[PDB]
Amino acid sequence: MPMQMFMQVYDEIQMFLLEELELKFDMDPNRVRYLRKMMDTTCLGGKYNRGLTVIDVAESLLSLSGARRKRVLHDACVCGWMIEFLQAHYLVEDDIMDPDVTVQCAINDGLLLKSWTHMMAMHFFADRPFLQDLLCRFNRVDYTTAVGQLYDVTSMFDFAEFTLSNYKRIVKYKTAYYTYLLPLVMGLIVSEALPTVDMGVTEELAMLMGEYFQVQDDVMDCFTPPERLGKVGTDIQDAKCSWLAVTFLAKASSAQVAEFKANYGSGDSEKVATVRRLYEEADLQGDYVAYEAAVAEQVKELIEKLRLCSPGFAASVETLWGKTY
Amino acid sequence: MPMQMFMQVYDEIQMFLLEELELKFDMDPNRVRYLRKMMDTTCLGGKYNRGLTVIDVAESLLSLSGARRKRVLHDACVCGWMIEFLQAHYLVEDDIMDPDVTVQCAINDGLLLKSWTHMMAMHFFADRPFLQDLLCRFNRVDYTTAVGQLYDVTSMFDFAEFTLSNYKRIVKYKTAYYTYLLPLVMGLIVSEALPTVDMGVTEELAMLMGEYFQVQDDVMDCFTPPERLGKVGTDIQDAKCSWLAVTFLAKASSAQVAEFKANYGSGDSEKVATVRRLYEEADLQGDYVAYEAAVAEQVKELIEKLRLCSPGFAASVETLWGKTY
Ligand SMILES: Nc1cc(Nc2cccc(Cl)c2)ncn1
Ligand SMILES: Nc1cc(Nc2cccc(Cl)c2)ncn1
Repeated sequence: MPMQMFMQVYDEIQMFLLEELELKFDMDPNRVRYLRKMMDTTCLGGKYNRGLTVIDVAESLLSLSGARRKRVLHDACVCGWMIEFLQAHYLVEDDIMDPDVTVQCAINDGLLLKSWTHMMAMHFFADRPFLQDLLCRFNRVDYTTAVGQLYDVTSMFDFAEFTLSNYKRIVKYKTAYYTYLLPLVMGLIVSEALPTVDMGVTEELAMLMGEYFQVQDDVMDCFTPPERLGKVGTDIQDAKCSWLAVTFLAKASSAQVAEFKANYGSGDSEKVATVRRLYEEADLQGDYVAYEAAVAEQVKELIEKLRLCSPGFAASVETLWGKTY
Repeated sequence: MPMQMFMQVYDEIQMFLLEELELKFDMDPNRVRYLRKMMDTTCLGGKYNRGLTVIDVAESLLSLSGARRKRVLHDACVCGWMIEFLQAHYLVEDDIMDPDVTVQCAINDGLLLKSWTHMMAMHFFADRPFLQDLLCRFNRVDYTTAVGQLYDVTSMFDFAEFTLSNYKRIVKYKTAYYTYLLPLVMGLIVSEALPTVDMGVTEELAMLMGEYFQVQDDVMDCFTPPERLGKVGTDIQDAKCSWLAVTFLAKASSAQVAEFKANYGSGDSEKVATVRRLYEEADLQGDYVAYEAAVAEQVKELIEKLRLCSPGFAASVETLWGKTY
């Protein structure tokens, strides 16, 4: 039922976008079908984690507060596809980083996906009192993610910024705002229960869960084999400010830091294996267990503070926290 | 006075954006000063044609309709920098088309410039009744420009689309909406005289002036020498659907079209000179004079229809039409 409606609203959104291009933007069928295929390729196929969270939050707030039900659930599905389209926009921008027409189309497709989030919001929410507030928080978080990518890209240029606090700054703006806080807030807005929740506890929860997932994501990028990860680990070669790097630099000797700096950020197969050897020989994945258990304990506590004033909202956050844990 | 205030509001806008990053987004001084230099490099230096049009329209409507004056003129300057920032966003996206960090920063800088148009609008216009309508028309035109770039990039893939009507479709969405119609509309919105103008005549004027400038721009891209153009002409090598190409294909023989198709879209110095030879030997720049005179006559007529209901607005359009003519 949740996924079956989420895909049904996708058909309704796509039909509006493509018909608007044909009827209002004077687009020929060849380019309409091309944009249909590009939309299905970049937006469909994933796990829809962010989009389904919006639907999960809106369900808990209408059942725990009738034509109002159909309106809120449909609005949540549109907001869910706004984030899914925004993630597709981010994925296209990543493909560009790594008279050529296929690059011109990739750049143009990234801008179209970003614009489609505005068009589907201006259309389905034209008669909603929260349209202006929804677009403001949406674009502010998109601005936050771009600022977060600047911290992540320039984390090794200006090892001075390889600290745990700066790691939290990167995860906060690069991941935590649009992956965890944005879907929760969009669920509160379509349910019109935005002023009925403690946003401080909610924001603090999103940062903790965002940081928890990133530490697990950094370890998998290093030790999980390529076939079991769905990609090829590249944080070592890219000299990324990962949780493993900042935790190593804090508990290593001068030679181990010297050997780390002489091997980190290189593409040689044996210099990367030397980095992994330094990670293994420091019992870092022992610190990984305790660090994650400490964060998970902080997640359980903040959910209870949020339930005293918003019970049904915390139930949907326990579901979101389960999909990460 | 017009430029002196336009640059003064730039300082006010930049100070808000950079302080917000320092105070709210936890940005260090090194990256704040970096974004200051990137902002000044991509946004300043140009002619500010689009931005100054917003100020030109707002002046004519308040004088021809007092703390209301300072509010409208300041709002027009902010809207002017919204388009100037949007143009800087488009210019950065063009540089990308033609672990490398300088490409990561370019892509990120393009997204930041686009987001800064939203942030400066959400801040200075937070208490304005037109904020939601301003953002909607702004993003819809940005979506229009991206659709226009798809028509221009794919104009030679699917010479079937090398027609005069399709040329008008490209110029309409790629150039005419955000270069001529957008600054005029933003001047009407900050002056709150949006429902007091014939938008059909206004839209038709922007398309005619946008198409007029593009034909002149296409000829200069071909015949104006590189030092007198500010760039290097590349429409022939890129196989662009220029006004010269579509006008040539309509009045050429079978061999001349065959020789055109065998030389167009190539980078050879002599194949491009063969294309220019075919353009010269067809008296195309004779058709250029008559075509531009016909468009200019249509511009003079539509201005008079618009003055019968909006006199002061037409005076600012005669000034904008003078900067193209
Ligand atoms: N001078 C320019 C540049 C430009 N760039 C642009 C705009 C929207 C989307 C994409 Cl992919 C590129 N569009 C029109 N005129
Ligand atoms: N998986 C991703 C991708 C991603 N891309 C992105 C977002 C904003 C700006 C820029 Cl330049 C790139 N950001 C976070 N997570």
